Amino acid sequence: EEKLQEKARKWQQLQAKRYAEKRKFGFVDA
Amino acid sequence: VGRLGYLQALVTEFQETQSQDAKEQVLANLANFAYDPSNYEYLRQLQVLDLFLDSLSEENETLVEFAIGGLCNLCPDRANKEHILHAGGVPLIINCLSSPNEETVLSAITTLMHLSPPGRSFLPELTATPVVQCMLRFSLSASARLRNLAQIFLEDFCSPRQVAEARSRQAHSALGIPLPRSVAPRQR
Amino acid sequence: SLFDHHVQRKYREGRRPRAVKVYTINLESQYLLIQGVPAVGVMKELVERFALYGAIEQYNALDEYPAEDFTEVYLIKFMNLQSARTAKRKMDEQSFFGGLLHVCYAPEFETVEETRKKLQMRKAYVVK
Amino acid sequence: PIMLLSGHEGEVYCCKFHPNGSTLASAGFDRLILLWNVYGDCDNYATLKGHSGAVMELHYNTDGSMLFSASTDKTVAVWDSETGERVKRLKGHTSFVNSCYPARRGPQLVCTGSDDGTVKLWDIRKKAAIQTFQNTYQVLAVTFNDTSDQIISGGIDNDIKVWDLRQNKLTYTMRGHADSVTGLSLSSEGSYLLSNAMDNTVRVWDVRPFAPKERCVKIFQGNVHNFEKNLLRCSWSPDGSKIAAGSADRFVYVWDTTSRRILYKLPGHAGSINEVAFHPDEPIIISASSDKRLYMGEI
Ligand SMILES: *O[C@H]1[C@@H](O)[C@H](n2cnc3c(=O)nc(N)[nH]c32)O[C@@H]1COP(=O)(O)OP(=O)(O)OP(=O)(O)OC
Repeated sequence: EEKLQEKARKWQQLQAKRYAEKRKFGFVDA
Repeated sequence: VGRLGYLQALVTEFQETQSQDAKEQVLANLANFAYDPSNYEYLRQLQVLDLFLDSLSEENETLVEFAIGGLCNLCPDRANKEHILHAGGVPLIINCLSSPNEETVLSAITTLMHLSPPGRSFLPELTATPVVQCMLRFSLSASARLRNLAQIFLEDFCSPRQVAEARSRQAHSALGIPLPRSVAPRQR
Repeated sequence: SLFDHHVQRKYREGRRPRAVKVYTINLESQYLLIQGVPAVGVMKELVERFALYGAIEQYNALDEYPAEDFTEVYLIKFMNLQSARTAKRKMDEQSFFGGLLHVCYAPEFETVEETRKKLQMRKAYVVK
Repeated sequence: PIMLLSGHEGEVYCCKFHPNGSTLASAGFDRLILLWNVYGDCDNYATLKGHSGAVMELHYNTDGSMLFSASTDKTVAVWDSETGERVKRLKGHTSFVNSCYPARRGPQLVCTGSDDGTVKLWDIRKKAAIQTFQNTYQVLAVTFNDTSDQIISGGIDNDIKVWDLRQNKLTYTMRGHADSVTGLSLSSEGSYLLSNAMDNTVRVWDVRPFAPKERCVKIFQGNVHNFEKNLLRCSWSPDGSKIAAGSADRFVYVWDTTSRRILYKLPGHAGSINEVAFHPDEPIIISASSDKRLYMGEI
């Protein structure tokens, strides 16, 4: 239960990090 | 100033002081010079191997951990390896599998692995010792590094026939049923 | 666990201060863990900079790792452990894109055979 | 045999085979969807442009005219396989979307799951969500039964859930994963549903009107997950005789759906493998991985 919530939060953090817009392919600097 | 003179200065600094932290710094510097190949001899000429061996006997855990770390990189050379063995420091290393810290245990395992000699010169000693029983618990521990070390240690210091006997002894302890000392494994 | 960033301190004090920490052969790894990279999308420039030293088998960014805000943590696999040592030796505490850069060895990640070769090569070098 | 695939700039996450076995579709982190000729010289036909996030999952409809694409930009696009023109993108979802499955042999339906914990049923003709199943735990993989009555969802709760379209209730729970489920897929018969999970277990579950109430029909092993925490997807062979699932250890694993023996372990992937697909007519495997290359293995 509680570890399920902590795992869900950690997964959400991981997804919000790895697929951030700043890492998107073809990132123009300007 | 001079390398060997500098190491001798560290030896003096260690011996005269009593503040445990100013000894922490000395054992750090000595253990990290022990990583050097060329500084081995310089250490060999100054009885600092026995300095380390005495330092494990001290009860400051950090100091003992540092001493074990110094040993680990130091033992593998053939000259130094023989000196340490002759001292009789092996039970001092054996005492360290019950040491609380992870690092110290790892260092002890590495030193034991290093002391391994070809031609079955020292393997016989390990089978007699209860260290193997302790190793089984360690191998299946949560620490990935510890697990890797335990498994590696088994190949280096154990034998398949020996391992089976060791497993049975460990199993017997769990079982609670006594095994006769006289009985021994038979070659096939 | 072992990734904590220890702090510095006569003993014939050198130019740069060192924290009290002895390196054993087991401690050292060929997995190098980098923490403190600014979160500005420099994934590839950092990896190129490190590949200057040796050859990088594998690099990935591990996002599960607890990090501070707007900061990243990375893994680098080298090919030869001496290359990893020189990479630590020079890259550690180098200002990188506006951030302090902290490299530590990552022995947890390496597998049993990797430890076998590490230890064996340590024995090879020490004997000669 | 063996044909290598080159062209992708970033990780490939998914690949499919056109229902008629004439072409392949592939996409990943580089946001482009590439079409390939299965035969000839394995040429690249076109590039679908318009996804701003990464493509997490492709599917073809049963006719092979429509290609569905779940992206991390919260939009699910519907693509024309013939021209490469975009048709419509699903709207409503919150945060990253993990997967989307299109119902077959029924009026057009689409199901999605995302990091907002919800599962949504889409009618491509409405431009609005039809039903919503709010789940606290982020949802990773979702598929319809052949009757288009039930929705099967795999999340991070280690529990595959089955939803009834008419009752709108949690009909079924499946226990038997010890960790997050990353990929689901129905047998061509409707009979069995295939699952991958972070517990390194591949498990087949049987869904039937009359069931045993402990549908852990079979378990397979070999398939490893690691620090990369990539979503892992598995596929059924066209005839339901073979099971393929990708892994993070560079090997494509193919098992015998009955005896459970490993038929193939295929080295040739420098990095982690994200999806394995079977050609609909002939024993050909397309393996897609994070090393940006595809292989066309023939068995
Ligand atoms: O003796 C010093 C230093 O010489 C030694 N050390 C640094 N780097 C090393 C390496 O790659 N291999 C070995 N065997 N020893 C190495 O460690 C002590 C102190 O190290 P520091 O110069 O303080 O660096 P660092 O250990 O990284 O400091 P820390 O707080 O841990 O992290 C920045």
